[PDB]
Amino acid sequence: TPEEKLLRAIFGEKASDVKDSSLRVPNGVSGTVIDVQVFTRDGVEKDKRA
Amino acid sequence: DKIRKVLKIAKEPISMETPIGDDEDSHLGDFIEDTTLELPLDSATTESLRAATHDVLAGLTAREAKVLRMRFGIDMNTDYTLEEVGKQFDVTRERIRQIEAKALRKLRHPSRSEVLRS
Amino acid sequence: ARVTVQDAVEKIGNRFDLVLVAARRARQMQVGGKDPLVPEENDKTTVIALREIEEGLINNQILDVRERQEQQEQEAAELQAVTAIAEGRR
Amino acid sequence: LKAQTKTEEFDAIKIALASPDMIRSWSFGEVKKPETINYRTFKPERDGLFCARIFGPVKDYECLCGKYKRLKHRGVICEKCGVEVTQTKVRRERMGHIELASPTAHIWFLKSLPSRIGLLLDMPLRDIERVLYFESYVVIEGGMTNLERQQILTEEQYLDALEEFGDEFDAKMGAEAIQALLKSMDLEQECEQLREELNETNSETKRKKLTKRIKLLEAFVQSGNKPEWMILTVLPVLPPDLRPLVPLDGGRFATSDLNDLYRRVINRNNRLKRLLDLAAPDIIVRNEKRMLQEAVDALLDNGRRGRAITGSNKRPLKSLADMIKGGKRVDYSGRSVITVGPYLRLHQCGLPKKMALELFKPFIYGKLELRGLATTIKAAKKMVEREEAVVWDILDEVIREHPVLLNRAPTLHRLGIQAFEPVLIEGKAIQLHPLVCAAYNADFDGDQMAVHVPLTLEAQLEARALMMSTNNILSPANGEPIIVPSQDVVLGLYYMTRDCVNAKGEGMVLTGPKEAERLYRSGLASLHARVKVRITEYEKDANGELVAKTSLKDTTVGRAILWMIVPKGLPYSIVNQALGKKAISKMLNTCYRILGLKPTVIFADQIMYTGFAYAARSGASVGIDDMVIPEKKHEIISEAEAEVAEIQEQFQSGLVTAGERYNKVIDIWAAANDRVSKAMMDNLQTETVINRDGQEEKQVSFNSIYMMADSGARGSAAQIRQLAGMRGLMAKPDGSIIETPITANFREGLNVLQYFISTHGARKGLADTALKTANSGYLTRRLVDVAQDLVVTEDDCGTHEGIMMTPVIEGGDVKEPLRDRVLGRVTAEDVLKPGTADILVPRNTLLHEQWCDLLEENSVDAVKVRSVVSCDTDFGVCAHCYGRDLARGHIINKGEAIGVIAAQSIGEPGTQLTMRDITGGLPRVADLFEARRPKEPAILAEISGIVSFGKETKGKRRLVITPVDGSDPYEEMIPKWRQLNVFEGERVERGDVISDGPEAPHDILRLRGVHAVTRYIVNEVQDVYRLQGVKINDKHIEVIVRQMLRKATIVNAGSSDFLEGEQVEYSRVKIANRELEANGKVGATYSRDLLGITKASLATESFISAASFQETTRVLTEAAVAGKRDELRGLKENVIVGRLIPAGTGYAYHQDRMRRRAAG
Amino acid sequence: HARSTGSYSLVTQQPLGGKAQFGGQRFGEMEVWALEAYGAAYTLQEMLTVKSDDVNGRTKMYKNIVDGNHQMEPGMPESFNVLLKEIRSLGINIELEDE
Amino acid sequence: QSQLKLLVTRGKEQGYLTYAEVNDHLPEDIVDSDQIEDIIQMINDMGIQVMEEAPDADDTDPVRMYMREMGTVELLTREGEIDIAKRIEDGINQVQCSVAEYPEAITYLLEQYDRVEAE
Ligand SMILES: [Mg+2]
Ligand SMILES: [Zn+2]
Ligand SMILES: [Zn+2]
Repeated sequence: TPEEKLLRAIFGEKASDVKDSSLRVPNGVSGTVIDVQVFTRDGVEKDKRA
Repeated sequence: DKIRKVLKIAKEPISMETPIGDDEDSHLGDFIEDTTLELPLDSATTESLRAATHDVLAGLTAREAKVLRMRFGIDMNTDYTLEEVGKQFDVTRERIRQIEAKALRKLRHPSRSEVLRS
Repeated sequence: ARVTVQDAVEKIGNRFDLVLVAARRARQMQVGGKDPLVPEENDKTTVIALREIEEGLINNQILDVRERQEQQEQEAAELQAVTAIAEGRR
Repeated sequence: LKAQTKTEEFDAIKIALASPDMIRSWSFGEVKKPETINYRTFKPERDGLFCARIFGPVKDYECLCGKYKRLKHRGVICEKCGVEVTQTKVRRERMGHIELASPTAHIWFLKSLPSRIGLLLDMPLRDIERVLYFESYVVIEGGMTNLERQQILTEEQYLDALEEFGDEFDAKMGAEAIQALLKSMDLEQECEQLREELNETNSETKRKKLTKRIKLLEAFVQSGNKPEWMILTVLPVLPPDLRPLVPLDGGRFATSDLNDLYRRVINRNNRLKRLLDLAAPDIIVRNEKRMLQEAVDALLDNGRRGRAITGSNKRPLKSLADMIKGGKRVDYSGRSVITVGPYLRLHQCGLPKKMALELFKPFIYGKLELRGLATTIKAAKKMVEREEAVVWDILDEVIREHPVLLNRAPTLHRLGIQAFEPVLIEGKAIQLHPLVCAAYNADFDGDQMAVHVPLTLEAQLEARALMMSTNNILSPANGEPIIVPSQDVVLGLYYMTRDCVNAKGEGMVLTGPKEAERLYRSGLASLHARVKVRITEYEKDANGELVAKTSLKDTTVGRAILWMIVPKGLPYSIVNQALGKKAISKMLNTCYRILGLKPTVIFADQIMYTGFAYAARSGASVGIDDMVIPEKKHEIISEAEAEVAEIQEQFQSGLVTAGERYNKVIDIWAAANDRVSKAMMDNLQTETVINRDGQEEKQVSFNSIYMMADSGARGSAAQIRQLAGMRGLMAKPDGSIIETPITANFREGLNVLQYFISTHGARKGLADTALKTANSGYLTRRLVDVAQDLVVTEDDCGTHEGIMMTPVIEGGDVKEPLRDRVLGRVTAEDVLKPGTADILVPRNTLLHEQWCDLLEENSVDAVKVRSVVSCDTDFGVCAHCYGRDLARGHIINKGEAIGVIAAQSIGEPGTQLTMRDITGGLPRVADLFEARRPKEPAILAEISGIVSFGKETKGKRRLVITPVDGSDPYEEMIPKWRQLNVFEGERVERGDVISDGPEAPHDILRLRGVHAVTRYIVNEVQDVYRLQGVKINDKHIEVIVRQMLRKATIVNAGSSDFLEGEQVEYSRVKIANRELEANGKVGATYSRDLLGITKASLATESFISAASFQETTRVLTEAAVAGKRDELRGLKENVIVGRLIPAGTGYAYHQDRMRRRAAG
Repeated sequence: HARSTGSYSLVTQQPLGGKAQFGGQRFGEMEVWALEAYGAAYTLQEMLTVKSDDVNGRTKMYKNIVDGNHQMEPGMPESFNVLLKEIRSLGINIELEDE
Repeated sequence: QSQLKLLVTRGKEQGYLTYAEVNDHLPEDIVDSDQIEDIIQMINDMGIQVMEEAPDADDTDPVRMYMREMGTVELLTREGEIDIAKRIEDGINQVQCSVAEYPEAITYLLEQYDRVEAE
């Protein structure tokens, strides 16, 4: 929207063609991470942490 | 990968009227959320955004409010470029870009649009 | 009147009509010309109207009449523009 | 000069058949391809079920191709693809159509109980109408020779008759044949000739079908619909959004079954269109036509005939009808586990901090941006998302006087949802006032309640002036208080009485409040002695005000300090002199009736505080030595087993009837059970010895358990009797009783055998509870469905007649009086006085003026009182004729909602009703309301005459009684089975008993009278509540019986057509407007008719209201046939449309709009 | 659980979540009995329209809340508009005429 | 007679609407999903008179009804087939000859050929 285009124009665009969908701990609960795990697809660039 | 994309075309597929949790009574198509709609919160922020900008361009001069408004195309539908604005204001290109930047210089203290950013 | 609200129904029967008129007045306060009659004392517009009804002022006929005077004030005092428009299309 | 062509306010909705052109009016294009979405681009095809040009664009304002994007062209269609670029919700509202080749029969108007297309045409449904349109047996369409007009022919008969004549009686077969049939049919001329023929010399051997069809044809012709529309040639299409195919998670789309249906019908229709252009083999084309019929019928409504499958699912496809034939989630809501909150008032509830924070989100935003703090709306969001201290204070401002209404799961009555003022609590559980903890029937086993936030201004005032707990002091069912103190507090005030002799007692006198100082400073006890003090009483009379009365009464410490809580008025002291039991509620009641709301409310909070505090001070517990067993237990048990031993020995040596010795030995153990029970209670009751002055005396045990029992607080005789006494006769799965009762008790050990015996009782107890709990609501639904449309209107009408109220007396042979059934009742007219004057005409019997009905002695036990049963009102209920019984003390406010509150109050205590010449229980209540004839109905004398036998068994027959006198005879039919009660020659009155058995409500209403039948129903339905011990006012029973007698039957000659059974609504309003219109001879006399709840609820004006509960496929269809319209006064139908309810806060709106709809 | 405003189903614009918030509480027949008993016409009105499945209503009234105006400005629920289209989808025609 | 008397005399009123009873006391091929709704519609609701509307109305399948008309075999042999095919060719020939009689069909073909060669 024009107003939003102007707004980012006043504070810097960086209008990346990407969105956001990161896994976040649900509001309310809170605790300690005890174990991470990653099941990669058979034919995909494995991660550093993976 | 061609086979991978091939398997993404198989099946009817599933119908919404499929029972799932077997509640009283569940339906697959009842869990499908709408996404084309915007949050009432989002719509409210958008309206307040219009008011915010409409009130920010008030603390400007005509030969600066109109410049920013017409350049980035707001409250006038079709947006114009440096030439189409430079012709209607005699001085062409660089001059109008100078003012266009000066208005942005003006917006470095107010917090309204700042918090509206996020 | 933050606990009945019973004293108001005595001044105007039918708790439903009470709700209507009280909501009417509370509407006048929340948006538009405020101006309560009974002192606020940090009470919502919901109850303020009820306090008034209990007090004896602000009823149904009262609001209607004051609305009539309101119309006679907005209309009669600014008729110069309306008449000037009346000569618009002959 | 109005005539606006926009979407403004509507006063009514109309339902009728749809012409093909009517379908075209909705058509924003024509579906022509079975294609839905693209296999690769995932883009809407050209003319498929999901077109963009026809329906609506995918994205909001950008077209299909992409020539136009932004709001520049919102009114102009695209050049490359005619796609109107507006909204995406357009895709949700746009219709569209399919135009079939050969005509198709509508499955509803075809096969839906009565064949609408058949009965309108006078032709068999699944017999002839099937074989003639399924391409099998050709039918005729009017012939002037040899052949009639609607006969059925075979192919052989067809060619034969065609050869005989032909070219002058042409008559096709199939769909278009039935079309030409309905089209050729002349509704007008037939409506005349049918009236002519079906009236000429015919008794009751024909009149049935005659009146039926003629009324049906007259209805259809006057409806406006042309029978052509019955079978459609143009089938409309449902909007795509109402049947979308949305991509789920990682591919795997999700579509509606209607897409499959429409796709099939489109395919079959297209093949048919193609076959009607290529080679046309009769078998091939006719088969494809039948297949088109299959597809269309399957799309409209599966039902019904095999069910079209496909879609891989072994389950059928959800057709259109199945999506509208047979729970409203809401925003600004939440729920949590409830917890007791003693420190609260009666108008307050504990609302969790984080919970209330999320609930009043938009309010917090607005108030934040209003004050300052947050520069903008998003700033407020970020400010509350980051809970920043100050926000909490702002929250403390927004919830101030903003009521929040709480609700429990099982909502039986109005007090299921009550409003409170939100009080922020550091916690995650919702706290509740322990006083209104009974109205919800809520316990803290782990029960959880929901909260709702009244958003609208008038919604907040509705919650404060109606649903607020402080306004719900009294129960809507019975005038008695509902927020009455329960277990804990009552045990407290019971301990604050209980006069114990001596023990730090003595009569040291003082003056009220000072006694408190005495109590805290020890020295004196608390339950002594008695002791005397100066009580300053207050009373009023005649001119009201207050009159002091200082005196010296002998109370106790507890009564003295407790007296401080008692309000200004009241008789004082004497209300405290008693104890804590049931008068604990009585005191609250009287306080309300002589003081008012506020004084009663604050009094309730004070007595709650007092009860809890002093109960805590008491510290009553339950040790193992609290439940003392009788010493005579083993004695009585041995004696009982001795007696039964002798009886068994007698049975061994014949003598006594061994066939029923089981019963008498049960009487032995039953007697023994009462012996142990009486011994235990007489022991545990008094006991004690104390030592007053010179010692030796007796009071009543301070044995904790007894204190709980003698003060409500969940502790009954039976339970205690099982604790220390013995568990009596135990039930056996057969239904019989075991002849070896549980001798032991819970204080003692329990043998494996008798426990394995008691497990049956527990099992059937829980099971039966699970049944009657759902069965209660099952009855409530019927009650509401039948009663939720009548509301007290037209202020207060005239009329004086009404059931003569009298104390329900079983005292004829058992002695049991109840004379409180008259209070808050409006008097008929000056009901006399053993002398003169007294009672006025319309004077409502006050709570103090019913106590005046005791100053007229026990002589006056009969008063005529206006009731809802009578009342010469039209479509409502006279305010006077009703009463006043509410949480409010005054009469019902004009425009309440009597129906629902009545139904609720009746079906609320259903949870505590035990299902079974005495049925008894909830089933008995159901049968009484349904007005079902008994299994052995008695008989009555219709007209007073002389009883004589009418030919001893000469039929047929079976005896015959003929009471003839004055003029004309009657021949009743007695079926030999069951005897008699009146010999020959004897005379009878109008409605005398001649069978001495169960009475039929139909006969009573039809012959005895309406007052009698209503008196019967109320006094018979109450008798099943007497046994269960559930108090419920007769008003509500009379309320449901009111519209239970809604319709009647006219028998004479008037503007109304005789045989038609119509409601006394239209009847009375039309007979009142005929005596003084043209002539009283243009109208007949009616006759009240008794019909059950279901039968009554079945009939209703609105078709939408009916489409709610009863079978939608039927009601919607028949209401479609005759151009019907709802307009639009009912509650239910005005609820699903989502508008103001014609009652309560509404009513005024409806009245204004109702009178407004008089101009045209 | 608590919900001010969240997501809605595609089929019927009724509150539902589990992805970020919690699907709103269900009213029902048992409750509309009570509200009718009280006479809470406006409470039931909102609870049946804007507060639940009124597309434009919820937004209009939400804005009126943040502006501190309350009121309502209700409208025909889609849980009845859909009923109109579904019935109209058949050979049967229903129209809501003015006066 | 049979259906009417049995249905009426039995259902008085069968108390709990005993459906699994008279549906076996009916003729024809059973286990259908068609006759079902015609019994759950009469018993209750419009009682008494509905039981009189039932008999007066009482006084099926696509494929099964398709095999029916297909039942008319009229099968052929090599002689039959060749015969029919011969009639086809005969009819076609007479039509084409009738077209040959039409001179404007020839001249039009000529004109359109010159159009073909004119590209
Ligand atoms: Mg529980
Ligand atoms: Zn386009
Ligand atoms: Zn009356």
